[PDB]
Amino acid sequence: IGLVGKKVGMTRIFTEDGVSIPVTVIEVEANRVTQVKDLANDGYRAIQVTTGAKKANRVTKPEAGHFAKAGVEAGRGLWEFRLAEGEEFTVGQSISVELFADVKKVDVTGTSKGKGFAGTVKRWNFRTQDATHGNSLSHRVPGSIGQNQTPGKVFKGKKMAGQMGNERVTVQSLDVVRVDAERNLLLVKGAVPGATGSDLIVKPAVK
Amino acid sequence: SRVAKAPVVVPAGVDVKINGQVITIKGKNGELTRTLNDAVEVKHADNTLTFGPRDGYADGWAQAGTARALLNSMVIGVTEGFTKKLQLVGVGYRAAVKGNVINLSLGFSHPVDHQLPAGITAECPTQTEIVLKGADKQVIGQVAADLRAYRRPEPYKGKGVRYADEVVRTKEAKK
Amino acid sequence: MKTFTAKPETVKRDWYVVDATGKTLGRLATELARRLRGKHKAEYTPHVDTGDYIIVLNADKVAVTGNKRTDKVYYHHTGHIGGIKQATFEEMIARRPERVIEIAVKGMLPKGPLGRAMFRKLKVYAGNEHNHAAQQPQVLDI
Amino acid sequence: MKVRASVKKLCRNCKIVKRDGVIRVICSAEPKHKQRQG
RNA sequence: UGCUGAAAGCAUCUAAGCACGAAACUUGCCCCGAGAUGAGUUCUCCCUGACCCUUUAAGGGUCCUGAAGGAACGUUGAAGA
RNA sequence: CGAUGUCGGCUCAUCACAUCCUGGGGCUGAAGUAGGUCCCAAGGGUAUGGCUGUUCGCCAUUUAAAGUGGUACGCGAGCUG
RNA sequence: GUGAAGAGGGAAACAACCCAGACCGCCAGCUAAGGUCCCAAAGUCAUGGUUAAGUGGGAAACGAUGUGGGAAGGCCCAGAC
Ligand SMILES: [Mg+2]
Ligand SMILES: [Mg+2]
Ligand SMILES: [Mg+2]
Ligand SMILES: [Mg+2]
Ligand SMILES: [Mg+2]
Ligand SMILES: [Mg+2]
Ligand SMILES: [Mg+2]
Ligand SMILES: [Mg+2]
Ligand SMILES: [Mg+2]
Ligand SMILES: [Mg+2]
Ligand SMILES: [Mg+2]
Ligand SMILES: [Mg+2]
Ligand SMILES: [Mg+2]
Ligand SMILES: [Mg+2]
Ligand SMILES: [Mg+2]
Ligand SMILES: [Mg+2]
Ligand SMILES: [Mg+2]
Ligand SMILES: [Mg+2]
Ligand SMILES: [Mg+2]
Ligand SMILES: [Mg+2]
Ligand SMILES: [Mg+2]
Ligand SMILES: [Mg+2]
Ligand SMILES: [Mg+2]
Ligand SMILES: [Mg+2]
Ligand SMILES: [Mg+2]
Ligand SMILES: [Mg+2]
Ligand SMILES: [Mg+2]
Ligand SMILES: [Mg+2]
Ligand SMILES: [Mg+2]
Ligand SMILES: [Mg+2]
Ligand SMILES: [Mg+2]
Ligand SMILES: [Mg+2]
Ligand SMILES: [Mg+2]
Ligand SMILES: [Mg+2]
Ligand SMILES: [Mg+2]
Ligand SMILES: [Mg+2]
Ligand SMILES: [Mg+2]
Ligand SMILES: [Zn+2]
Repeated sequence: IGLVGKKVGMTRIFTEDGVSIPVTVIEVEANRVTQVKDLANDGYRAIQVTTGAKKANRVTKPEAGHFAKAGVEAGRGLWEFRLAEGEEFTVGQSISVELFADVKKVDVTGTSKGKGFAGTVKRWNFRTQDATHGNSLSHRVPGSIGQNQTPGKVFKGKKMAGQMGNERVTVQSLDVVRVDAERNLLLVKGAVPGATGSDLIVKPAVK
Repeated sequence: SRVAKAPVVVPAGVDVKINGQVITIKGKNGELTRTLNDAVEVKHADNTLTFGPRDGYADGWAQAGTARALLNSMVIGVTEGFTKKLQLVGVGYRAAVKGNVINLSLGFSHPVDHQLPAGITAECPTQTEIVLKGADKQVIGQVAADLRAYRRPEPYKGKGVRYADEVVRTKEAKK
Repeated sequence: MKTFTAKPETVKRDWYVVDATGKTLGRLATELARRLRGKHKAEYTPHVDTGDYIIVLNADKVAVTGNKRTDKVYYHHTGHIGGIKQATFEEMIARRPERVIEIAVKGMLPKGPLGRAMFRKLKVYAGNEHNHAAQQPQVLDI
Repeated sequence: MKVRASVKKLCRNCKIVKRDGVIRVICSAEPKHKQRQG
């Protein structure tokens, strides 16, 4: 199972070799467990985690009653992680950051930075026509989106302009560089999704 | 029909139990089992398993012949056991057994270590030869075909896991 | 005199259970479609579903003759450009084993609103245990 | 294997047999002789 | 490609049975996804008052009540036409 | 014909298998390497420039390969002309 | 001959192909072409076969111990393959 961190910022790690590593600093607080789901009660084996601390006058009464019956402090959200067979988590447990005291690669999932109503050249990496040589009102438009009269329909999944990003995307197998048990940090290498202040689900790797 | 007409003479020391359309057979070399076809009547004629078709079908005599030859091979396996031989002609092509793996060595940079199934035992006296004993003729022919399939014998030098019961033909490496 | 036309407020419905551990798929599905349209009922009308609820328990051991368990194929188009997905009988069984009977009767039944209502009255199960024993269903040799 | 559309015995050792619905010529001696009606 | 094997005493990769086999197909990896009208599952929270009427019904009207929450407004955002 | 805009280039492509590579094989007048030919297979991939209006070509130089076709010889209510 | 100048029923759809010539009304019966498991009115009708290919439900030269039927045969109970 994974952790729910908050991407603080990117920086370097130097080694004694002299190499430079692009290191992302995922802070990971003590993830509380709120509700453990098994087969006979619910339908699968999976736990529910939460982090942070919301305002008392902002958590509503369903959420607050859920957390208070769960027996933990009022968090800031909910996430749900499947349980590979061989994990029996108690409902009062608090998953620390030392879960990654043995892994080398993690898979990091987060909301990518939404870039607006990005066109085709920005979104699907099209090309352009010429900027001179006669070209008129067609410097960056899509172009031909079909055939003549057969199909007589733009085929579904045609690549067009729309909203780029602001979607859950996942990078696979980034190497963990450090686990700071004191500052509550997980230092990975690379370029995780999300901006500063995004919430990233960090899982141990599959591939 | 024609092989299905003269039935099998089961000797002493080898029990048989007709479990409906299943037949089981027991003895000194281990037991075998065969689910017979659902168009074939077998019967135990007190020293001899006689054969015929159950009618309502036109696939009678072919299936009854198969049932007779299968029970013959089952009786021969349980009372004597078959004993096949493969060999490894080439340059240093060498085998060994370790209980139930055949640690081959056939010029393959990964080691070919085939795991033999249950009712099969092996012995490699000469280190270019394998002799393996068994009760079920189908599975010992299967394991022998697996070892020959690891290195099919070429037509240029006769190397590879050549059958000791089937010689091959070798084309001349001409020019 | 305009003859009888069964009003859907006053017509009554029964509950049937069909065993399917080796019935032939086409013949079984035809008889399900006949009792589902309601043509075993003498108050029959076209525009009113006078059908009967049918629970087909053990809907994966439906036996098909021929070589159809490896040769009969099923096609459905996704909706995209290249998307013509296609699964054989045993592979459709291994994916979702009630879709076979549901596709068979969804081919035989009428089409449109009343055909989809008559199909809504047909709920099938891949096991020997249903959960509609509170309805008092009766077994039917079909 | 020559995948002819008319298989035809070419010696005495060749045997015409039927796998899978197609016809084949299988030979014991010459692997040029092996054919299949396809 | 085979192993065993008969119709066809032999033979035979096949009609009974079984094993191997590809970037192809189903999966495995990522994403959408209960408007999936077949509208699913689990958890949490909140509402525990009166009458009046005729056609008695899953009916209408009146007095008190207005919860959970949502919506609106404002300061806005690495969210955005 | 009270009109469906007709070659080529750009930009988008999508499909078929009679496959150019990659995958699996059988035969070889296959020692190895490189091959020849045939069978299964369409998941991905499939060149930059010189000259011409070109498709095509010839040429220079790479590449694992520089596929063959349809789609109004795709595509001008998208673009040169 | 039919359409043109002709409706209806069949061939899924389908001027000319098959049955057929609409004066009007009827919640009456018989029937032709074609059909009778379900969509879709009517035989999961009876009798005896043939097919294992989804042939039926697109197709040739040519090839094949697929399978059924007939008739002629040439070796064979002094021993046939
Ligand atoms: Mg933005
Ligand atoms: Mg450009
Ligand atoms: Mg202009
Ligand atoms: Mg401009
Ligand atoms: Mg156009
Ligand atoms: Mg259309
Ligand atoms: Mg095959
Ligand atoms: Mg061919
Ligand atoms: Mg054999
Ligand atoms: Mg034999
Ligand atoms: Mg297999
Ligand atoms: Mg690959
Ligand atoms: Mg694949
Ligand atoms: Mg014109
Ligand atoms: Mg006009
Ligand atoms: Mg092909
Ligand atoms: Mg070759
Ligand atoms: Mg294609
Ligand atoms: Mg495809
Ligand atoms: Mg073209
Ligand atoms: Mg053309
Ligand atoms: Mg064109
Ligand atoms: Mg022309
Ligand atoms: Mg043009
Ligand atoms: Mg246009
Ligand atoms: Mg000009
Ligand atoms: Mg007419
Ligand atoms: Mg008509
Ligand atoms: Mg027609
Ligand atoms: Mg019609
Ligand atoms: Mg008249
Ligand atoms: Mg008639
Ligand atoms: Mg209809
Ligand atoms: Mg009917
Ligand atoms: Mg009948
Ligand atoms: Mg033909
Ligand atoms: Mg003889
Ligand atoms: Zn030959």
